[PDB]
Amino acid sequence: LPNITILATGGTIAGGGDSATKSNYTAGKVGVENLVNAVPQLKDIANVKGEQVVNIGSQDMNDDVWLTLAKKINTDCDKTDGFVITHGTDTMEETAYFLDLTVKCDKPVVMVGAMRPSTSMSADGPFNLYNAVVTAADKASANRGVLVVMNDTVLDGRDVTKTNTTDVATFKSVNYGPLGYIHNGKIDYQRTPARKHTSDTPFDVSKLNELPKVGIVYNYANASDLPAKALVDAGYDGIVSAGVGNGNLYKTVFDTLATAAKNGTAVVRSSRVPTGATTQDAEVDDAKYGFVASGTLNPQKARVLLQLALTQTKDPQQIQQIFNQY
Amino acid sequence: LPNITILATGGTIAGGGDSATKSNYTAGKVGVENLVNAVPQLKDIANVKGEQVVNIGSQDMNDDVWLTLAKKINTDCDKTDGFVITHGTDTMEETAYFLDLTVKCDKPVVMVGAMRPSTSMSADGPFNLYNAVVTAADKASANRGVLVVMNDTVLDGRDVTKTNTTDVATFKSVNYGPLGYIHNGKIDYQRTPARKHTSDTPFDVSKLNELPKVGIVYNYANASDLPAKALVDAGYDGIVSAGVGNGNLYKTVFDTLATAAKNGTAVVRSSRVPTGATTQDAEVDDAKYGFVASGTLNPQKARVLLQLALTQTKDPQQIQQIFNQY
Amino acid sequence: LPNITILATGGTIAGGGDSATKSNYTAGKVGVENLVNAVPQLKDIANVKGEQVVNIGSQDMNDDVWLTLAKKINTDCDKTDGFVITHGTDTMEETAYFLDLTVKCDKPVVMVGAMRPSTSMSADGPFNLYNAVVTAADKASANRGVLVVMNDTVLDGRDVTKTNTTDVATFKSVNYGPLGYIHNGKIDYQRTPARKHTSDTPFDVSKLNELPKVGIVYNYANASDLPAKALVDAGYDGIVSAGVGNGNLYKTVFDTLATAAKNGTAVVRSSRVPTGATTQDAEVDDAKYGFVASGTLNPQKARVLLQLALTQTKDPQQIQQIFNQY
Amino acid sequence: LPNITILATGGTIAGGGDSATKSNYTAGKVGVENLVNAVPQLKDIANVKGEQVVNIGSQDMNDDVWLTLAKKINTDCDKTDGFVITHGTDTMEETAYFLDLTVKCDKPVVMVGAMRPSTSMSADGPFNLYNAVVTAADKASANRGVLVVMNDTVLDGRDVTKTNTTDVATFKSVNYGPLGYIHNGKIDYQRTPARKHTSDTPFDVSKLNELPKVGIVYNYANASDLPAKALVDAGYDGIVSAGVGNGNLYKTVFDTLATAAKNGTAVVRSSRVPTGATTQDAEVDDAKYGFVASGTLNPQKARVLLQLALTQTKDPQQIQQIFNQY
Ligand SMILES: N[C@@H](CC(=O)O)C(=O)O
Ligand SMILES: N[C@@H](CC(=O)O)C(=O)O
Ligand SMILES: N[C@@H](CC(=O)O)C(=O)O
Ligand SMILES: N[C@@H](CC(=O)O)C(=O)O
Repeated sequence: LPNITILATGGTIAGGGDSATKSNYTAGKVGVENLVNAVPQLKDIANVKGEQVVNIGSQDMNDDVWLTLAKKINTDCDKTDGFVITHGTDTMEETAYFLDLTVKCDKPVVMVGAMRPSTSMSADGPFNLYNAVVTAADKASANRGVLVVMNDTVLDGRDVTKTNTTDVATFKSVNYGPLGYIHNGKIDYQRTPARKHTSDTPFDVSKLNELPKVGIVYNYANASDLPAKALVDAGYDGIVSAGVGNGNLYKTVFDTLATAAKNGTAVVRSSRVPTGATTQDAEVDDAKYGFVASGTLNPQKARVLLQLALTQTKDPQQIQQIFNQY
Repeated sequence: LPNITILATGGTIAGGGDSATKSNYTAGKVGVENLVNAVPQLKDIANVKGEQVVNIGSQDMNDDVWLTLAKKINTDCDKTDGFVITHGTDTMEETAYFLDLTVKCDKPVVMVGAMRPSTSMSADGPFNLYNAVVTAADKASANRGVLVVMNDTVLDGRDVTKTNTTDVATFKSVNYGPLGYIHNGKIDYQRTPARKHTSDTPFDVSKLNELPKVGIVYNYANASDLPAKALVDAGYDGIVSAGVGNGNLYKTVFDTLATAAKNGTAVVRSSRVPTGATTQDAEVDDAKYGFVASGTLNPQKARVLLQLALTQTKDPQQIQQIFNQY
Repeated sequence: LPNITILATGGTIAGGGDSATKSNYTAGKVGVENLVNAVPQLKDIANVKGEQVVNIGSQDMNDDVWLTLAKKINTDCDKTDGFVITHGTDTMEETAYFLDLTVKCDKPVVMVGAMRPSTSMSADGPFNLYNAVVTAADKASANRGVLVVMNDTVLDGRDVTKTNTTDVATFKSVNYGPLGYIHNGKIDYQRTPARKHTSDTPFDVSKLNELPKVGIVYNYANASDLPAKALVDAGYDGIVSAGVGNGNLYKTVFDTLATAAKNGTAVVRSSRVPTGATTQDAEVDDAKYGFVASGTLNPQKARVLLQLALTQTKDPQQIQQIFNQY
Repeated sequence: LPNITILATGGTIAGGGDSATKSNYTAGKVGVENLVNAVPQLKDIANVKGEQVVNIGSQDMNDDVWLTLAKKINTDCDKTDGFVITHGTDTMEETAYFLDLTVKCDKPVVMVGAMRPSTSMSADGPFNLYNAVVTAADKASANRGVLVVMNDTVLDGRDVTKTNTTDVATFKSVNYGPLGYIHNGKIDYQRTPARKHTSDTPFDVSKLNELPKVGIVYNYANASDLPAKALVDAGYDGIVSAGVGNGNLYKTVFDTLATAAKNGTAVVRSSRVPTGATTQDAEVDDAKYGFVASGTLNPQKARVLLQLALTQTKDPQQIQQIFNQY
């Protein structure tokens, strides 16, 4: 049977809450061995090893956990046939993309979480973790980058995003769609990501103890320049704009960032809008102000790639090329 | 024929850009008479009156325009059989909700914009404005609150949100769905909003020259408390959290706002997640910290209702009741 | 606590496999009392009683079970505070709509099923049933017609359809959306159906032992007229076209359905297309030929209405009327 | 500039009404040269030439046009840099897939249609055709099989289907998603189909004047076995079940299709359900009875594959093989 490492970093997948019929619970309170023995059917398909990395709620997720994650995956590559990370759903789309860029293992890394806590009636997490292990054990799952397996679906880490607050089917690759579906412990893969991933990137976090500070401002009607101004005062290496429509800013947030761009801050335009590209050659001359268009990458996902781009260069056009490649 | 007032505040619906096959253009550069005479078929269904309110891009939209808007609609109620506001698509979901709460006209107010500029090949705006006028002229459209009519669909202002950056079909009511569809200049309405709207609210902007400052922070991995802290320094009456999953915050953004709640700032939890409620009785004890759960209202939409709630009260539980009613 | 009767018909909610990990199962081999006792949390929210009506896979559902279900609900109406129907998912949309039109009872009738068998890991049916009892218990569910509760979502019988073959979230209201969502045993209803339903209809099945024969024919490239033909020859009372696009016919089906319609068969043009209305005033002169446009009714839903419409009149214009009203 | 041939078949792209405001029209009454000349921006991006193949409404599309189209494309393959097929929207999914399997040509074949007639206000077809010439001109479109370009979106012939009766955005890839999006004449391709296509298939239509007869039968509550029966009796070569749920049959259709399948008719179980696979290993012993599971192929797509599969073998296991591969 395939040697699958489970890496455990928390999430509702490992959270409980008194009544099976109450929505009240705590993230990251259950250990990796409980999870594993809660799904005895893993024994039949994998030689699972549990390792607890942290035990937090992914709302609390951070760079440290990311760096600890890439490292341990990269370091433990050749002692196992695939990895599975149990993770909170709230920021799984970020970690998954982070790992997607920083992991150099060709072998299946798969993230998985659960929208209902383990004490819930009809809890999602057992079958989630089952199918995630299945995915991790499929030969075909190799060389497709970091995966999220949720609700019977294999999603790529680049596009996977959380579309609903509570639905078990919340995870969806909302622009290019999923890679394959899971029936009966078998996957028919029909799609594979075309953007460069895992081993095909230059990113290398091996020797890194922290990441270039990057923050996110939201644009709305009458948007305040105060969030933006704050981040530059504090010397942020990067601001990602959560812009309106095709990545537009408010007048004040525009000027602040237009300045910031001329004074060394990288600025990437993305969109609060849930699907679709932030394009160049629309209403904002990106070359003129030195901005970068985030493409299909929503804000938080743009934040991930900004940080890792920043650890190569500070130049608007080198970054844009990285948004067009990765 | 029905006396329909068009109110013009800008948008791509009134923007152009050299080549019909280039995506480069300027918002708010075309006047209301050009728009009207660009769609001669309005003459057959309405007695249209054009009035230019401003001529901006809705990325630049603000409170002044909102207040000018409600007022003129409320004031001109009884000189016309319905209104239509031409608006940029970027923040139409906000204005539409604003108007939804502040307008006291039972008569059809309908917003409309276009995702392709008027010089574009196969431009959306003609037919958009046609069908919006149709909507404004339908008796059935009365008493359903402020409407967005886009891509052959009548959407309520509360739920209407912009789901795509570029698609002409971007506007969708992503939790409770549309109210009716438009075929052949006729609408079959099947749905009407159940939340209190227009005349059934207490909001009254008649005598108001400004609105309680409210801002939006975004939560992500390793979120900075700097945006939040900034807004409280400056004495904001309200912060809306763009939280992860079911409205969760990062540890730092949590504490800052937990403080802010104890020191007079209203704090409303919403979600960056595009569909679904921010619920109470989930992972965050709202009563304990004095927070308010934004419900199906995304951040920007929560911002609208926070501002207008703030002009009644500063108390967490009176506000929550307004999020549950409106 | 309310009194809630469960009319169990079968399906996968009541199906079984030899495995929680394999997908191979048999529908409706489990009694009603088993379903009730595997969800003892029902006790906190209602006084439940389960009666077995049939125990079939809903792929085999037929006119007799519907006549049984309906009158049984109308008859036993004031012995209970609410009804929950366990039912297979395959034809549930069809039953829901049928009870939607035939149920003269003024109490919540809620349909529920499962996509995973009860033996299956993370089986959806314990919590489905719970949520369906909640919906059927909530006083606010009255006056919304026959209802379907799947994946934390309350759906109207008219729009509800199965959008996916395997996914737990298959059931959606693809045109007008859901009536309400369910969190922590509570429903935030924001919507009600506008087409008249339940007691508002003239359809009285209480003396019928038998429904007009209505069959359905698929259109597609190079369509055979053999099925149309074979239904006319058995003197079916009505035929529904699952047409292409907006109710369009393949030329030999058009000939057969047109002749048949002059000779007294009713024929409805519906569409194989999964969302959107089959409208009038496109490419087919419905009035010329005696055809009825289905509207948003898909073929099998439109068969439900058409059957019930044939019990009132055999007149094309009058069936249009019903098709515009119910 | 590339050389792009346009094989025009008709549809609404080439349809006309008496009005830009009314919805009443006739499909395919406009010549190819008209289409080309109403979009003179084609000049900047290609050397276009339009040949008229037929001028039908695609609701009337049939096996002969497909045989014509296919060989004409294979024959005229190296006279051009690319092909664009104008075509009605109703059966376009069916043609696309057919050319997907039959086109041995190694150049972009792109299908395009319109949902609004050319006379209509904000008609979608000028820009559709433009975008289809872009797609057919882009060198990056090679090696992705026969393609469909609608609403700024490049879709693979296999997954693409018409999800809505009237909306300009009807065409989606409902299972695996789009191949690429189109902005400002440019395509960000992030995906390619994995099922083998075009030259990768053993289907050679180049000497066929005639395709195996394959019909389609709908399942629904109380289904008539009359259509199945009537197709067996005309010695159809194959039958597709538009089943309920995951390929399920109504009992009398099951009997008829099972007997027919032992007697040499091939029968595929597809599904009326608009998304998701008709899988094996659920409720039907496909192997026992000689049935083939369609997978993600919907009935009409599955008829395309089944027809072409009948030209290779009459053997159930071997048609499964094709159904797992193409
Ligand atoms: N707050 C949780 C949500 C979940 O896991 O369901 C998290 O850690 O993301
Ligand atoms: N930036 C534009 C976008 C549009 O109208 O299409 C606006 O004013 O919202
Ligand atoms: N064949 C089953 C499917 C299910 O219930 O999940 C039925 O319709 O009974
Ligand atoms: N009946 C038309 C529909 C369209 O093209 O929009 C066709 O399929 O030809």
